Amino acid sequence: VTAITKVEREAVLVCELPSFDVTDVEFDLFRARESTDKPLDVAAAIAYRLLLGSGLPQKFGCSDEVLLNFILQCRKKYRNVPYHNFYHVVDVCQTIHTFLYRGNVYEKLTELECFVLLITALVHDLDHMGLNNSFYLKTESPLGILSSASGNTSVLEVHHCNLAVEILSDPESDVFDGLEGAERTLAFRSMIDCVLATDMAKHGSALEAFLASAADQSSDEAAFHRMTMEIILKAGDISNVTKPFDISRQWAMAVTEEFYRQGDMEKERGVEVLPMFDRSKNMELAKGQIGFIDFVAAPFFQKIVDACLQGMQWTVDRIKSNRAQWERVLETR
Ligand SMILES: COc1ccc(C2=NN(C3CCN(C(=O)CN4C(=O)CC(C)(C)CC4=O)CC3)C(=O)[C@@H]3CC=CC[C@H]23)cc1OC
Ligand SMILES: [Mg+2]
Ligand SMILES: [Zn+2]
Repeated sequence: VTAITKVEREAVLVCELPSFDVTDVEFDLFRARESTDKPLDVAAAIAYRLLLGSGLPQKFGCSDEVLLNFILQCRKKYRNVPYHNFYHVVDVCQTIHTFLYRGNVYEKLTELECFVLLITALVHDLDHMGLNNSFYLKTESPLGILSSASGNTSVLEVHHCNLAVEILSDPESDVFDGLEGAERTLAFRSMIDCVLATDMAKHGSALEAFLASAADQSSDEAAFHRMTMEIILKAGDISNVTKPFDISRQWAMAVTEEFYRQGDMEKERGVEVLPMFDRSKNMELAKGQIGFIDFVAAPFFQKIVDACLQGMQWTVDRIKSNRAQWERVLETR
């Protein structure tokens, strides 16, 4: 791979982010992007600052410089698609920082594990092309073939891991190079396990194992740490409905357009298109958010907060509040 030039670093370093608390639950990434031309440098600056303000890279021998390289190597592998772009992963990073520090989930993890989560956020969707795992299987594309031949149906997640492990194999972007022995091994293994658990086909399985582990006082401790890491990245990944309504709406618009584009390409190839991806059906934003809330998000956040993440209660509160707000949009459309 190429190296990261010194001008690119200064482009990020210069951004001062006035009037923005990056650690706050109500931080608005959309506002931050509209605040300037070159939102890709403001995005990266947000990640930079989050990782410094945690105190964590310094403790694991990661320099202010290779941190910035790592971010920019990540950024360059994100494509210009409507949802699964660089801004999604910065959002997941920032959101995870709030669960750890405002939600007190840091209490349940080592410092290394907190550092790994913040890093993993930034790699967890590398080289996403706006198409889901199903698309690669039904069209027998090379990645689908390659994943089917090695056993794993998690087509993209294996791919994102391969690219994470590739970015980290260059020493000038290796944020885990300051680690040795069991610590170094654990950074890689936990990063990879977390990215693989982002496959929503495995959603129910991962939730149910975390909850079983949290109910049991005699659970293996290392295993409960690992499941909690996985649950927190999953939580970040489905965190759009836990934000102030206007932010939550903007995320829903971006996702919807990405799904519609997949559906148009499925039509071109004669492959089957589920109704969620079908632009012509022209379903309302609101009904789809309420369905996501009821089937996926509300149960997930309610169950993990009750089982053991008590500090994350606001997520359940804001899901409820956003749901009633979408109900009001239907009732008055
Ligand atoms: C802002 O709103 C959204 C943000 C992200 C997503 C993603 N969706 N998914 C899958 C989640 C499971 N899924 C469902 O269709 C679940 N579901 C409903 O949504 C309502 C229903 C149709 C009535 C019944 C039902 O089963 C398929 C899509 C992903 O895998 C994406 C990538 C990773 C994580 C989440 C993200 C969806 C959003 O709004 C719908
Ligand atoms: Mg993903
Ligand atoms: Zn994601």
